[PDB]
Amino acid sequence: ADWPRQITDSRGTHTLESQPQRIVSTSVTLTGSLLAIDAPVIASGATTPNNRVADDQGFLRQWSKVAKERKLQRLYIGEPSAEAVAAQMPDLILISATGGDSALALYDQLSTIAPTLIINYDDKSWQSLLTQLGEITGHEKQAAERIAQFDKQLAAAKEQIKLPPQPVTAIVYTAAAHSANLWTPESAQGQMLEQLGFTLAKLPAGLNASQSQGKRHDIIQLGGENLAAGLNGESLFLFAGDQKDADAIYANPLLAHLPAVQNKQVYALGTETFRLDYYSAMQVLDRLKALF
Repeated sequence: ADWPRQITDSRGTHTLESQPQRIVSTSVTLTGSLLAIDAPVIASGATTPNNRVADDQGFLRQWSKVAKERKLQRLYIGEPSAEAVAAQMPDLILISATGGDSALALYDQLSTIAPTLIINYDDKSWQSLLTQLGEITGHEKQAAERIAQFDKQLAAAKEQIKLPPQPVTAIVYTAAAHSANLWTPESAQGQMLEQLGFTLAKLPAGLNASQSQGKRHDIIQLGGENLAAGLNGESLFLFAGDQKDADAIYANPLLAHLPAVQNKQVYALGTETFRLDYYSAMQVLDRLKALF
């Protein structure tokens, strides 16, 4: 049997009583890395899930886990519920540092249900994040194998394509859902792109509080008409939205006068590429390889 192990966390000092059989999280990146390192999660963050319900997508440990409770599908930030969590009788629960869903108001509710763990949202790319998962016993060697092959693929891929001289950035702006997020070098998405062969810029620290007048060091979320003169617009990447979405977005009269659009310096990360994780990279890499 396996005994308790000290696991590093965002808090300051967290430990594990025993290898948790059930894991609950809302991180898209974590959900992927979990599958890659063989360790599916009962609940994950996403949008209108359907691929998971699909046939044995390769993981047969999801049919039982989900069927064990209430075939609970993937969740999505903005669906807090103590009763719903309890019904899933989970063992390990991950809570985001900050967001729409309060952590303190759930910490007690979650702690009682099961060991409550505090982890920042998007604070470790598939690189460090994957290594953290490997920390598990009998997972290092296997991890190195997967990482080695993955690293090799990226290596050659990096020496196969080269982006023209100039800084690039990635941001998501959608009115439909009425929300937008700006990526950065610190963000997992920025780090991943950097690995592929892209340069990520750091938004100004002055406009940071241009919109969000609180605390969001983890990520920079803006929207004020201060982004026009903020982001140079040398190469803006978009999430689930191909040249089609960008073709329409160019409607924004205020942001229409964006030089990037005029020079058509806008690109997309793919449509179904809504979810961002270790797997998303492979999909993203394929898009880049086909993009050029």
